[PDB]
Amino acid sequence: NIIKNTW
Amino acid sequence: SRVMVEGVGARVVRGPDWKWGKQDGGEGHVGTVRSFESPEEVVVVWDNGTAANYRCSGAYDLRILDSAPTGIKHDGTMCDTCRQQPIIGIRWKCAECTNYDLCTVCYHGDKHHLRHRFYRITTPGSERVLLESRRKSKKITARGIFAGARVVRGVDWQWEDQDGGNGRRGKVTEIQDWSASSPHSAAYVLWDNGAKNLYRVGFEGMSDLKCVQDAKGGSFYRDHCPVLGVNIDLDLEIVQSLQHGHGGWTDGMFETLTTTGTVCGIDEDHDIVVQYPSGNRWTFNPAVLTKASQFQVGDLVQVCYDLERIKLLQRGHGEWAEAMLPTLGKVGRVQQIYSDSDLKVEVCGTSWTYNPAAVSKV
Ligand SMILES: [Zn+2]
Ligand SMILES: [Zn+2]
Repeated sequence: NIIKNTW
Repeated sequence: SRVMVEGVGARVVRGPDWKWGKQDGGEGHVGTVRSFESPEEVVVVWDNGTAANYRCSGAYDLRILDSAPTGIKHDGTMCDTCRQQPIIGIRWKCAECTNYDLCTVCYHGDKHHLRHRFYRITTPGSERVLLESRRKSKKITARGIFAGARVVRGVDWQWEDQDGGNGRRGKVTEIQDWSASSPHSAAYVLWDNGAKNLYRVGFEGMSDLKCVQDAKGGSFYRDHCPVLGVNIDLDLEIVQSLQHGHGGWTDGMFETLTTTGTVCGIDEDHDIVVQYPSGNRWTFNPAVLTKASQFQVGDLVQVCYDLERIKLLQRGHGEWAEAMLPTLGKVGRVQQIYSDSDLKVEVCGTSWTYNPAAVSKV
């Protein structure tokens, strides 16, 4: 489960 | 000048600026620092299997639970309890004693005096940071890949079919050092098919395993961790010399020196039997153990009605609030027994945290 966050 | 150590392999939990729901699996759940995208951004592979990116500058999504797997060490120091030399990982220096230091295991394991305030010295280059006493600070349980955890192969798996195939399960029996220079960085697994082996859980930022059932990995003082970017209170030797004919010593029992056990047995051999969250039962001399605690979940207790004493008791443990006044003399239920032996008691509908001496069993 690869998640990619952005901020 | 001081600079950030891009410590790949650091064992981390969520930080103060966390806003990513339950990606980590909840507060206290542990993950591995895989790599750094930049000095601002870091990628973590949580024990539950989810890999994600996080902030480590300005905002801090992560706290460091154990840096020892990175191999960072403080040459010229020694933990005065477990005699680890050099101290590997975070250095903890008692501010109130002359020349006294603990390693992370011993510090979070409530060694030395809990009312003595420590300096945190995260890296050799760090300036020492004075902390609140452990006794007045919040303690929570680590969860993830620890002894007893049910696991499958992780992303960095490179060990062919030792697990009997992808998705096949096994049990973590023990956390070990992958190498002498990288402690607490491996997990020994007994697979469901009878196969068994050691795997990377932090070493060089590698994640060879994934939790399907996380296990408890002991308690830590959350707010004392730096941002990224049945009990035994005697010396190992005093414990060893006391076990001469009351259980004896095997190194596999080292956990006992920093873990709360549940007294589930007494025995005919003039001795005691204790189980631990590892799943391990072990036998002991009476003098080696101290109670902690004398309550169980479900126990009905009456709150102390001496205000002076309950104020003393609650302040001493950093849990006093005037709002607690109506609870004096009231009967309530022990909901949970925290790792610092304080009690979550349900009373007047609400729940409060009590010094165990501030209540009496009904
Ligand atoms: Zn130590
Ligand atoms: Zn001290």
